[PDB]
Amino acid sequence: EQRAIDLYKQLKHRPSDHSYSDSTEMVKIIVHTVQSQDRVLKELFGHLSK
Amino acid sequence: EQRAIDLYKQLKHRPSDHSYSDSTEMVKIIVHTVQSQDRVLKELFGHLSK
Ligand SMILES: O=S(=O)(O)O[C@@H]1[C@@H](O)[C@H](OS(=O)(=O)O)[C@@H](CO[C@H]2O[C@H](CO[C@H]3O[C@H](CO)[C@@H](O)[C@H](OS(=O)(=O)O)[C@H]3OS(=O)(=O)O)[C@@H](O)[C@H](O)[C@H]2O)O[C@@H]1O
Ligand SMILES: O=S(=O)(O)O[C@@H]1[C@@H](O)[C@H](OS(=O)(=O)O)[C@@H](CO[C@H]2O[C@H](CO[C@H]3O[C@H](CO)[C@@H](O)[C@H](OS(=O)(=O)O)[C@H]3OS(=O)(=O)O)[C@@H](O)[C@H](O)[C@H]2O)O[C@@H]1O
Repeated sequence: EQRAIDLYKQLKHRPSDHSYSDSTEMVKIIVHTVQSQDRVLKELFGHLSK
Repeated sequence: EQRAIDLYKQLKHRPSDHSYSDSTEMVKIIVHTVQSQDRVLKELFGHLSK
């Protein structure tokens, strides 16, 4: 979470804007959160089944 | 050549734009290429005359 925040932070506070073209970096935080989600997600249900 | 490329590269990929005012740096690569050109240019013709 904090990661994504840092990116959105470096999106406005970055040396000016209205021209910055990029987005590949965000992909990082994006993919990771997904993997982590589904992992502990169904995992939580497991420790709940008991 | 690679030099100039690096400058044009730091012209778009640089931290945003739509205001960045500068051009003195490019002068560098510009002048150098000219000198080198005319030097080996007529130089090539010399090694060709033979
Ligand atoms: O430096 S780059 O940006 O070019 O590449 C990054 C890597 O350097 C970085 O590895 S490291 O330097 O942190 O050691 C990784 C990891 O970043 C964080 O996010 C991953 C997310 O990984 C999830 O998805 C991958 C898919 O291949 C799985 O292999 C992970 O499983 S495992 O390896 O953790 O067992 C999976 O993790 S998850 O199940 O918890 O979601 C985290 O795993 C890392 O711990 C984080 O540091 O990011 C770029 O690739
Ligand atoms: O010494 S500092 O770091 O403080 O400042 C450097 C300057 O001294 C340097 O100027 S200079 O010493 O090279 O003349 C500049 C520019 O260097 C870059 O270009 C040279 C190649 O020089 C070419 O352009 C100069 C321009 O005056 C010509 O005089 C050269 O022709 S000649 O005098 O050799 O006959 C010309 O050489 S060339 O025909 O072979 O192209 C490169 O060697 C450097 O690597 C470049 O940085 O850089 C600092 O400001």
